[PDB]
Amino acid sequence: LFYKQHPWELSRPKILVENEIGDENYDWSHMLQIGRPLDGESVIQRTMYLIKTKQYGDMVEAYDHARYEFYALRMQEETEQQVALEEAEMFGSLFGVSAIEHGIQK
Amino acid sequence: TLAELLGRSRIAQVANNHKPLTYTGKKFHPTHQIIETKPSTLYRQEWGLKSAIPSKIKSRYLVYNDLDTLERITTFEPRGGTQWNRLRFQEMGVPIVSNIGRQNPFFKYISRPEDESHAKLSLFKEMKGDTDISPAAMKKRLKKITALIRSFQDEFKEWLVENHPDELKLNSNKLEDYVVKFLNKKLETKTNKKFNTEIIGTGGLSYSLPGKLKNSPNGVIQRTVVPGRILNVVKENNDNKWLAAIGGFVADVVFFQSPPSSFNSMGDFIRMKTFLFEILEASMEKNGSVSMHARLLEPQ
Amino acid sequence: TKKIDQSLSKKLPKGTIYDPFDFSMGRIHLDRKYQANKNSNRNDIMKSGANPLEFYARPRILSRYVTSTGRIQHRDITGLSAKNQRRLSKAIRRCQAIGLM
Amino acid sequence: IHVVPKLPNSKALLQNGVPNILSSSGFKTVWFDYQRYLCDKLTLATAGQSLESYYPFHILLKTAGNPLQSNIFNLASSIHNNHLFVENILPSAVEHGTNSNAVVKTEPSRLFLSKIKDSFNGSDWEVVKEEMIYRAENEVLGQGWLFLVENNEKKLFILTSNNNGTPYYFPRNQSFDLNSAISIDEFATLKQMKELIGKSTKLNGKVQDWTMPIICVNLWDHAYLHDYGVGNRSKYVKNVLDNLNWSVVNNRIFSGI
Amino acid sequence: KPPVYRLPPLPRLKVKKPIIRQEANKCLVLMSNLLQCWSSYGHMSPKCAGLVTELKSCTSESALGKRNNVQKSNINYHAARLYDRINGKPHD
Amino acid sequence: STRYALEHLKEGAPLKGLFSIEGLQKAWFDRVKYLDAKLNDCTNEAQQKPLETLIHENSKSASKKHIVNYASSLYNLKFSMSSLQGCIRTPPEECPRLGPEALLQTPDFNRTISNEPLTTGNERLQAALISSFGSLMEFRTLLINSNLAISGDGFTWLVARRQLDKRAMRNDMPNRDIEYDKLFILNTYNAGTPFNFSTSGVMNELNNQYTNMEKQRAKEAGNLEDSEMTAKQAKTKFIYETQQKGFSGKEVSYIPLLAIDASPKTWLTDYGVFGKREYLERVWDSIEWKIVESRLPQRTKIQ
Repeated sequence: LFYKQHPWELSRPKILVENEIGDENYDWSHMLQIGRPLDGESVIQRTMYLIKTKQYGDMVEAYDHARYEFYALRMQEETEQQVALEEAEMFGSLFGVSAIEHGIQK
Repeated sequence: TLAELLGRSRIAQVANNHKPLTYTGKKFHPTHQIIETKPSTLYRQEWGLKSAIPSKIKSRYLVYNDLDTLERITTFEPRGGTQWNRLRFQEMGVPIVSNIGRQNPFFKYISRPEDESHAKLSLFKEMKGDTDISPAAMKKRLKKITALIRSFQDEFKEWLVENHPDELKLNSNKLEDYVVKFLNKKLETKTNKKFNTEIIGTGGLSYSLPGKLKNSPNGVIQRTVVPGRILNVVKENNDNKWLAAIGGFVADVVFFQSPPSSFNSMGDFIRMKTFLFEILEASMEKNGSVSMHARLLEPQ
Repeated sequence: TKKIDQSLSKKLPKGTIYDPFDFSMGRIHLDRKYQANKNSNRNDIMKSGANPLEFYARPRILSRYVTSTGRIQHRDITGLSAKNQRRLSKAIRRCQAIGLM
Repeated sequence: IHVVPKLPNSKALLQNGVPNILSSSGFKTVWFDYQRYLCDKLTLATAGQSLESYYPFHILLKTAGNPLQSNIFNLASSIHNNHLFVENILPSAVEHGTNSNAVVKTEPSRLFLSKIKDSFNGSDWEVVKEEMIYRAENEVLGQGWLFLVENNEKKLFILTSNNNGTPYYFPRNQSFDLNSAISIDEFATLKQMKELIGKSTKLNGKVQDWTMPIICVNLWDHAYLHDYGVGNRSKYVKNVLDNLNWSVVNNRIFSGI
Repeated sequence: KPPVYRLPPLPRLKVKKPIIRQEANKCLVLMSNLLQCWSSYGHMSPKCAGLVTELKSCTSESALGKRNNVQKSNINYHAARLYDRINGKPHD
Repeated sequence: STRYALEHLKEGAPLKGLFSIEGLQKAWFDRVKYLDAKLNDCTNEAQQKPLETLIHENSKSASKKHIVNYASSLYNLKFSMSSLQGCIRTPPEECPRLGPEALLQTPDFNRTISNEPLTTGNERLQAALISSFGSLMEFRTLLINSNLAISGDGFTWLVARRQLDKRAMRNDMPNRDIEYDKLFILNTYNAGTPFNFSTSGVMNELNNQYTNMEKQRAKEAGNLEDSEMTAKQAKTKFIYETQQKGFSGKEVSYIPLLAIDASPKTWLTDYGVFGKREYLERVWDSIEWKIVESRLPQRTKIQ
């Protein structure tokens, strides 16, 4: 469902190579976790925690609640990257080729 | 247990996909999850899949359908190019806006029944939204529902004679209204398509909120200039706009007044040259496509 | 010459995403190879669930599954199920006997 | 996961701070808190990507040329720079926790004082320190970094960066503040840099820079405010340059043995 | 639904006469155009000057021009190499 | 310097809910004293002309930058503290200091809202914010996130584009010229100003000097121009210009309405290394929307 609703989340590369499954100490009371990316799986695990703690009864309601938490985190990252680029150019950072330029050359 | 671990494994995280890896139709959004391997693992053909990827593959990105097959191969294509389309859209810094002025899908808004006044439009959409349904499974929506709705006859044979008896003795124009509301009121509790698979907003292409200005050493940027390519040397047939290829997206380019003379000169090789464009707006259609409108900025 | 054959140039639709490979000849050849009449199902009455035998008095619909001379097309070409091919052929033969096809 | 490196004699650092520069509270802000803040943000930015397996110095070099990875570059640059600053101001790099050593008299080496004279037209180390303090006060309006760097020509020179500017890669030194006005000479430097970056044939548009830092001073508010206060950053830079650990700074100069 | 047809076990997987594409000689096409140019505008007409100049350069040293006049198909090498892996045969 | 004083900022008293007594000293009092001294040590007209005059008079000159850097740093800091009144939230000095765990908390800025302009009577400001940003949850998110992204010193501004890009008789009618087309959010870094009329084109102007100087040295050398230096400089100049033009003309100015400070000086003393977002949350709950509505120009109803 998540990737049907958000097709472009597929375009974010995923690494299937595991590090150590036994080291994962995650507290799914919050979506962000140290050691793993923010992605669709973050939403699914958050939804399961909500239904497991019985905060929400219907899976749809827990899923929607997790989705909004995911949108908030995605918006804060989209701004941190835009602003970081803008701030660097304002202090004299120079870049050889942009993504748009790379595509034109190819 | 092993079963619990497997469900949370990184391979389990990738949703099942059997969509053609070689698709020649119209592509509007990514269809396969891009898999990435680090340089160290690539040196050892390790991708976190079932089997080693052939050493011929030098890319670090692939898309796959099946971990293994009856042909003893992995079904994969060594490409990861939809990520560059998304990152190029981000570089153009054009927020996606609703051409219908709808609420932002990424915000938990307090909505009301303003659009719920079409209860008969969407309550019947469940049986009438069957454009591509089987000739008999869709017919199972007629007897299966009839019994479910027919089980509420006693409830509606009492509520209607206790809340609107006049209509039952005068006219059914209002009775039909009480019927549409009754089923919906008794269906909101039910779970018919409780999960909606429609694309939500941008679908993840952009999480940028409109309003922010782009500061630059040369002042605030008022117009976004992006290199592009004109595909056709003659406007889209039946349309007053040409087509351009900007940043992995096909846009509709509107010219100031006239078309530059390089068009006639170049002809069908017009795509061989790069022009500068201005991205006016970017919209999202229900099919999941992006409607990008541009303007052929010409040196003046 | 400022002209190219349509078979040597690909027209990228509007609203679609593209890769640099979409401007190559490989894309042209790849699109020819994988060019199948898959959109027929949505326009193919006989692949919708209707009984082809109900069209025995409608030669116009039946004439879509015969060659220019009236030869019924093999199932390999029509793409119908065994039952629909069997029913469609019966409809056409009945239509021929009635004097309509 | 990127974790905060353990520092030598950490119990002393958490009790008496860094003598003559920072107090215990001041050092907790600059290192134990800010370094934790940076590493956690770096882990969140890079976890699940190939960059997670690379040290911060390699991350900044890999991402230096990518405009939309500037956020990752900034975090990696700050993390590397902060441990370069905390390392040359540290009482002792060796762990005299069980040896209870209280005699660390480190002085500039002869190779350092020979390169100073060669590169600064005979100026003494004391005079160069005054130039460093002056450069920091007039070139870094807000946050930034002060570096003494060595280039491919064996010449020591002074580089200042705004916010998180790497000393290794000149396209990202961030030495010019374009928010304010720039002279024609500064615009010429920027224009010449842009031309050099355009001569590279690589598809990543990257150039070769062999500059290496020798001394690092953190000019961020996380390092001086609590102990010196707004406006007293020149008193902070003076103390840092006077109490440097020269066992570390001398080792950063290539000798060739 | 598209009917898959599975072969029985075979002693070999081979193409009897592999189809190899053979590109046309640039000198022969240059000659074919010049000959046509003379057919319309006339023999030695000033309109075919460029054609004559190009043909001479193409044929100056070799009448058919220097060309990669070799091409072989490898389908049978790969077909024989991969057949046992991909034929879907049941285990022994 | 009473010239840089606010009636809600009193030495020895804390701005309840945002700054403590030690935090308001360092943030404002101890900071204005330094900036004032530096401005009085660069220009002798500091105590003569208004700050905004110095900013728009000594601009675009590399020899007067220090006069404009300190002048615009004290202007931004005053404009930032002016719209702050306080909140009913627990005093910052009585709350526990946020630790590393704060970095893992999910922001709830897309589900809930608080201290909206309309709730206090500023109805014309709420309508403008909804029109330009779509909603007040979108505005709050785009405003708190833009400031949180700033790494070092800077300001997040709520600006209003001036619909007077004609340049004819400009700045002659305090109402006909004070008309706002649309509101926007803008980030400035270090001593950057939110106006954009006194600093735009700067790079284009310097770029044209560099090309002319290089072209004149080339003439001395005796060179036949170049194949693509006339086509590259032209493109660089054509883009520099097209990216600074306005809807009608090329006079795009902005009217400061609000400013949130991102400098660690403001929030490091009371909230700690991990408490910038807590600071920005209490800042939103401490904005007096009356002052902002006052600054708001009259809408340009050309429509």
